[PDB]
Amino acid sequence: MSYNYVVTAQKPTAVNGCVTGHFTSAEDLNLLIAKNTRLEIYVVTAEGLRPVKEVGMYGKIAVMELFRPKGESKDLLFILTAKYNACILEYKQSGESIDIITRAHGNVQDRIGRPSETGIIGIIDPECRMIGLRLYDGLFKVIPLDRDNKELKAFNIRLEELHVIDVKFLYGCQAPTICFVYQDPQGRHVKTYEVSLREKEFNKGPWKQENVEAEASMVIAVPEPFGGAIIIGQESITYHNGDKYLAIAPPIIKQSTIVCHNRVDPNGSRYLLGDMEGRLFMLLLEKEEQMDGTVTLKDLRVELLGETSIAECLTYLDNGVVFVGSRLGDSQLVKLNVDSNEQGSYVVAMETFTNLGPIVDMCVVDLERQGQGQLVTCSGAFKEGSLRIIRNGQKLHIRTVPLYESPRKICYQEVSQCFGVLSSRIEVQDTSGGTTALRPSASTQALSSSVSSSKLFSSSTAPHETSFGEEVEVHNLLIIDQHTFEVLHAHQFLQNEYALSLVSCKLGKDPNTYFIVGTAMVYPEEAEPKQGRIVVFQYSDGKLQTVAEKEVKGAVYSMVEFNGKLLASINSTVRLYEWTTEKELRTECNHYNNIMALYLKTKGDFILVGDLMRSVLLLAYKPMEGNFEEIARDFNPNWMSAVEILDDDNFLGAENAFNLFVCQKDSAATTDEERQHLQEVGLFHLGEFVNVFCHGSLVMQNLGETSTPTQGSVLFGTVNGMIGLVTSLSESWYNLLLDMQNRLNKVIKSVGKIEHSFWRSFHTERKTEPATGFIDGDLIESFLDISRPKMQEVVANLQYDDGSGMKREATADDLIKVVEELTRIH
Amino acid sequence: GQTESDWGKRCVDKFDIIGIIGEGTYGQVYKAKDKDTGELVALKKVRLDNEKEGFPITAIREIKILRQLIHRSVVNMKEIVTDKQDALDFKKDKGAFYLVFEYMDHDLMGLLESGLVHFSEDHIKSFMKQLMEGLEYCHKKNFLHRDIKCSNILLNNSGQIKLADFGLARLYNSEESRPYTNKVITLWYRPPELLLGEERYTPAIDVWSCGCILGELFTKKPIFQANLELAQLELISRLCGSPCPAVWPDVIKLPYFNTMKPKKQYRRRLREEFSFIPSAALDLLDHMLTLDPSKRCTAEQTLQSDFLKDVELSKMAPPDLPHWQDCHEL
Amino acid sequence: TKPCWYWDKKDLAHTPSQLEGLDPATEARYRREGARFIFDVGTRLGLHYDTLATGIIYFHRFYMFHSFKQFPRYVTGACCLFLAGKVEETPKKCKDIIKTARSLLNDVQFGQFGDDPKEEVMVLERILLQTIKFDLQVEHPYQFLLKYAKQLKGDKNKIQKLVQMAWTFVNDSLCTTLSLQWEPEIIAVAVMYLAGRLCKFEIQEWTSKPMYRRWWEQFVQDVPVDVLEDICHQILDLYSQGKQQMPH
Ligand SMILES: Cn1cc(-n2cnc3c(NCc4nc5cc(Cl)c(Cl)cc5[nH]4)nc(N4CCOCC4)nc32)cn1
Repeated sequence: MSYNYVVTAQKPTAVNGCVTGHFTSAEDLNLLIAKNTRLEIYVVTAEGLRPVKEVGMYGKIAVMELFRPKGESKDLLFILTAKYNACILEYKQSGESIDIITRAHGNVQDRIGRPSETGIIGIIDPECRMIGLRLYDGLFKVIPLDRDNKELKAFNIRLEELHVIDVKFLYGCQAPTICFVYQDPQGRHVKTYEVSLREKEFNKGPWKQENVEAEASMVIAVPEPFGGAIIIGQESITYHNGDKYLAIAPPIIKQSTIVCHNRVDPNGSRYLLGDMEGRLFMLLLEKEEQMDGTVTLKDLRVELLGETSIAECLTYLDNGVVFVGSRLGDSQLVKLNVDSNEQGSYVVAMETFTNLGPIVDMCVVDLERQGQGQLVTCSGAFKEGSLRIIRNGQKLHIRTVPLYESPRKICYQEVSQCFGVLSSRIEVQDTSGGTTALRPSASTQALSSSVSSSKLFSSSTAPHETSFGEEVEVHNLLIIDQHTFEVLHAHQFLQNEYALSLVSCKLGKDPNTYFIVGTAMVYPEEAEPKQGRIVVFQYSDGKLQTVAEKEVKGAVYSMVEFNGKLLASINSTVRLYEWTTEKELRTECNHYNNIMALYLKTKGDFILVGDLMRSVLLLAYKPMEGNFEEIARDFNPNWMSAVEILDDDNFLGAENAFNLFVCQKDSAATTDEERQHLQEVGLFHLGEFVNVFCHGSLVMQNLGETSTPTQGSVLFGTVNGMIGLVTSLSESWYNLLLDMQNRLNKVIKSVGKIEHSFWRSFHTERKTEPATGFIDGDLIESFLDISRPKMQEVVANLQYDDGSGMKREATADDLIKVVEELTRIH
Repeated sequence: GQTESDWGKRCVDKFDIIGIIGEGTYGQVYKAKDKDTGELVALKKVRLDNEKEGFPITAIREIKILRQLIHRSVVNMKEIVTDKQDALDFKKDKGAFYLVFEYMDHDLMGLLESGLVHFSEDHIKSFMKQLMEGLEYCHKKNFLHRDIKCSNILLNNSGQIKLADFGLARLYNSEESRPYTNKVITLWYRPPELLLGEERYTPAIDVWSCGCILGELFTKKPIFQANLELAQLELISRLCGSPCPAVWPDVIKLPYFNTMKPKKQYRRRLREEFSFIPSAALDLLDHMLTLDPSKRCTAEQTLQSDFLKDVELSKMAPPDLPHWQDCHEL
Repeated sequence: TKPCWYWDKKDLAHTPSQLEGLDPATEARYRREGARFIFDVGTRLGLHYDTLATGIIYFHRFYMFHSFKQFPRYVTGACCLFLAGKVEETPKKCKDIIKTARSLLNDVQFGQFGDDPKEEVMVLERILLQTIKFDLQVEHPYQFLLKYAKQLKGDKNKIQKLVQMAWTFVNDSLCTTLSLQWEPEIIAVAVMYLAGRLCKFEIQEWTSKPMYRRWWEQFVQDVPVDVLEDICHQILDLYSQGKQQMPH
């Protein structure tokens, strides 16, 4: 059995949702920001936001909406997690004691159901009569908001339309009415149904169905003054209400896809829109009131306000301020001015909230040689792409290096006092036949520049057809100084060539330190790329030199240095190259029993292979024979996202279902098959999508050695910006912290009454397993925050049986000191 | 036609072992390539070292049943090879034998468990028709594949389906009843008659397992998931109805009927809880998941179903594999 | 695909036993001795008739590839019955078959089993499986004798006397190489042909084609009377040698 310990070093920074209401009190205007498993509560002021409370939930916050039923003084909060945990929460403050009360709780998971494509959707009736949930195809779950429904029981209404895009509760209807855009083989349409709590079924909807755009995205519930709904698409915006039909198709919104929406005026006259390129729009509803006292819609107008961060959620705060909640870049508070500045923009940034965004790759390097170490991450995407310099300093100090293009992989080369960064920028087919970038980025603003003149794939006589306006990815290798972080050089790869892997090392008897990039020729017709290159560069005297190229028949997803030899994975093949004295690559041995060899890690002569669906495989080079040989493989199928080697017998992996697991050799050599059976000895639902594992630690080391109860340090970055640390424990320390967790779970009150053991349970759509071999360090480190009566209640009767002795009883203060030592690993 | 008939005389030296691919019925399956032909083959067998009964009888059953069955939807046993045997010293020979099967591209379990593959309605039609054509062939020969699981369902990238492990397969006879092991199918795919202790069961045990697979392709989640036999019967009762003498006259005949009673006498909600499934398949699912094995449909009747009757084996629809979503979604 | 398990009568003069100095009369005796040894032992064990013949078919085929001088007859026959039990789903422990063999064999004959009777048999299982090329499924004239008699309609007592008499001839044909010469369908027709001549029954009258005097052709196609007379001549040679008379 194996024993490990995982702590969060940086909490999730990406904003997954944001809402405005009156949750804390009936008077205050609150802005509830939702990050992964984290809920931040702010109070809107004239200068900005004032934080008041932040709580953690044992689940990924999927739905978050504020509502106020009849008879409540202030708004209540509804939250549905990714694991279908539903709850209703209330804010209660008695002076300085701020507590969140769980009014209702329950699990709304159905035994049978196909999860929908567009994800979990949560809407609440305007009269707060029911909560609408779209969890499965062909099923609409209704939670009636009755005073007696504290268990949040719900029923399912059969839905004829299986593929739904978005749904909202309509305003101004006699009966509760839903409006949804669905997709059938005849395109996309919008339809309406009336929900009946009494009959528990659908009746015919108010207004008829209309054939809408094939790329209809979002539904906007227009309030009572206008009524009806607005459908946002890629090229057209349409308003549907009864017989009234309006459709505007401005040419500006065709350039970029609209992703978010928010209401500014409660009367419904103005709406906010945002696209993937960060532009902020204003949807204006002109009013035509008829000499009958009624307010029909004259026309619809769209005006460009300015550029914001690529936002996941927009929310308008009063007095012209808007919170830009971003998942791909830094969140912002922006001011909307009535007058445009000298540049024509009505938007001015107030504050910038740092968001590590998607951490695709990262490397630990002691730049300042302080023995501490800094973490350099490839963070952000598109215009929000950047490099982040993180150091421990009690708060983390983060330096941001904007790139304005999407970073891919990073590697450090001390010989050149610089970093190697793979990056991609988006250009559009212009009228000249070539491409034109939307904005300048790091690849374009390099001091020196070069382009690959390779003729390896120049065998295609007929170049593929290009139409005007189609987006293309341009991949570059950036050479960035380690002190100034200035783009010293940018090498642009071939057309339709994607940069996938990057390594910096010496090879063979060659003393020169090289930058090596593994690429792939990506064409849209491809049923998996069948062309690629392994290119060797040498950065010397401010110029990047093409040393050699090796043609491969697939995608070079990952490369790694192996005993002075180059280990590269090409589609299903894992190949080992030798660096000859002629400065060229030579194949030694191959392994083929893979589907898509993605992630590779090495330690000595052993090799850990992370497959798309075969999980992890152990490979041995064996220097005598000169060929690979399978040692052991994990037979439980898993979709790998990142792999890592812990020690000579333990291996760490990450799944696409936000789950971490640890495999180990059976360590009992009876049958040769038991050895060949990698046994999954650790299971843990992390809740985050791990992209890169990295050995190292950011803590300041002033010669302190072995003073930690934990052994090893593995850092990882996630999509939501969360950075964590994994470490192994002894059996004595594991049982101590594990027995403590069970005591803390019975003591600590969870938000929404969510069981901690259910939250950390390994969870796919097909399997649900309890957590094993892992100590939730975030739960253990919470012991230093509970009140003193709760501390003694946890340490009461607690006897530790570490071995080589007898079960000594634990003191309350002895456990406080131990956790304080565990807080020093991060 | 005798060159390929000469068996047991070839050695395993002609096959280079790539590695182990999974755990089969009685032993683990390994992968190898023939030196002469260069073909990938599936290898797996047993050992002759346990002299209590010499050659295993469960292995002899899999050799006898598989050499009689030949079908496009059944894994064909290629040959049988042995370890290096000593000349003139056949008495000291402790060498084992190996069964040589045909190797397939993927396994249904690994594809679904990872969550990468997607099955359209036409893909499931291509899947189920091939599955029932082979099952009807083997049921016509009066054999029962007592271990229908996703790991024993193999598919090539062309779209062709084949059944694999027949080590747990025995012969069926309607006249002569032989008591068999009540627990024989994986708990998630076990028919209700085996949960209740039926020792002489019908070929309808495989139809129930494939019925749980049919619904599993539409929900992407196994239908009945329980760790205990009684808890499994409870989940079956909540969907297919509680075992009652009304829908199952011989349910009283089963021994564990009075022992293993569900909490309540639940009503059948199969059509309600599967409202998102097409009508052609939902009627098939209702018949395949019938409690009474005498009222449960046969393998041929599934091929004469509105869902599978008009399916063409020429339109072999392979499961959709993601392309660049494997590196980063869209 | 599947191996061929049938030779010609002329080929029996070149068996491995014949080429080592054994005369034709001795090998035929060794086959009859071994056949009843498999027959008598399995009968004591209460085995199904298909299991007995399956071991006898293994026995006959085995000594087409090996010599009686190199492999003891009774050790081989015990191994055939042991394997035939696992094939036909009528299994027996190796110790139980050895116990039955020692009871019915004298000290000299059981001496072939050596110091360890079980191991000398269990070892031979590897050589038996390789010799039979792992062709375990064996068909017997019993099922065809019944499948063809079921299609006969007439005097119930006359048809049943035909079946038992032909069934007796099938048990006796196991002592001969007929199992290797012809398919089981021809043997089942030949024993019907022999029992029909002895009982003076005109089987064509009980068939669906009462005037089709070659009644067997609707059962087994392409069978001349020369083959039936050859099989009948060989079966009655067993009775005439031992001087015993037809069952009748
Ligand atoms: C009894 N019998 C078996 C076969 N038979 C033939 N072909 C395969 C085959 N081929 C797909 C395949 N799945 C793989 C998974 C991995 Cl992790 C690896 Cl490394 C290689 C793989 N190849 N799989 C399997 N299974 C055995 C047990 O568990 C899972 C699948 N049985 C197979 C023939 N007779």
